[PDB]
Amino acid sequence: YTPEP
Amino acid sequence: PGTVDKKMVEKCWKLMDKVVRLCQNPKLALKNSPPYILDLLPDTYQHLRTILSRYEGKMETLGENEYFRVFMENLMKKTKQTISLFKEGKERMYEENSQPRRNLTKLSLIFSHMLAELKGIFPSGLFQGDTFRITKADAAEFWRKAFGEKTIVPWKSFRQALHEVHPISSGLEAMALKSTIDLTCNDYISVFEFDIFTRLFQPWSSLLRNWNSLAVTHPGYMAFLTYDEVKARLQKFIHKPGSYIFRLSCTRLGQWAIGYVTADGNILQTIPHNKPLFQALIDGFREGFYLFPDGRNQNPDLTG
Ligand SMILES: [Mg+2]
Repeated sequence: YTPEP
Repeated sequence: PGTVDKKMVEKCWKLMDKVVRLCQNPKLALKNSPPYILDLLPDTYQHLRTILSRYEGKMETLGENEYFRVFMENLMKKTKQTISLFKEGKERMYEENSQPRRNLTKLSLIFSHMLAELKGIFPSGLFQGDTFRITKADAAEFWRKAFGEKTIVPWKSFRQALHEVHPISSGLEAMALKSTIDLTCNDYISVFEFDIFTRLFQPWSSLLRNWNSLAVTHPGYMAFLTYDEVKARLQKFIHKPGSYIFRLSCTRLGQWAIGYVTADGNILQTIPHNKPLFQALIDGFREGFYLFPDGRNQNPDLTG
């Protein structure tokens, strides 16, 4: 999971 | 569900052992990523081993616990169902887009949800279901008023109690609701499953309106999908930036995971924090990231 765009 | 004794847990351990062996077949090309059945079954065995160790000399208390009887009944049914799936699917278990393989993936998710529930109710091997913390105050008040300190209730009892506060418009809607909330697929609703649903579809005041807008009529919602299935499903949209889908996080139960195709050729997944899913989807549309739900040209209007 990656930070929100 | 009958009384659970030490012999019954050993029978489930043998059945889980057969499932593990079936899932070690190199033809499956099983990826080591959650939900990973080769981790979940040994971890379930270890937690059951922990539970049994806390109830030495008081196995009569453990055997009478209603939640634990329902859990062990479901664990035996789910492992038997996985064994039968391999027996009937034969070579179709190894075709990555086949229905029997998809059934195995859904079962892997169910084993993950079951282990999460078991750890939420028996956090250190001892039953704590009566003091479980429902994370939204209004939802906690509903469960307390309707069911007191119970840990698990049959679907029928739950539907009736919910309908008195949040009317359910039809039998088909009730079946869609059941399919959403019953993560362990056992025809019961645990206080843990209720917490997850009410956190995902908050606020409580508009619970079923939220669930209808985010799941029942939204083409972006994906029930019982894994991280790897989301990446695979978005591949066909790699040249269509803004295509997106969303689903329950497997490893952070109660939180949402949104997968989307970026304008630079990547497929990313994110877990919104400190904002509800509807606002993440609205902001994502306005900022150009979440435009095409499941690759479709029309996006639902949630600003309403
Ligand atoms: Mg259930």
